[PDB]
Amino acid sequence: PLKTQQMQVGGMRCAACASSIERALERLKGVAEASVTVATGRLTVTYDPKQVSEITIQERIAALGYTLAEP
Repeated sequence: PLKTQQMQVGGMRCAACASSIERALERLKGVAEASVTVATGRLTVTYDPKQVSEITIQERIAALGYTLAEP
């Protein structure tokens, strides 16, 4: 099984910087779909909640210079 999830992200907005997050998508294990919004600065991702977790989007935001919020 695999399901959608969406999050706020500190500092991805207003620039092409979202491409440093979304280019890596197609290299990850445990995903199938995702979509940035630069206008507002948010993200949606589809992943397998048993092969992976929010950890398949957390490190890819935290090491890229930003912070994840999934409340």
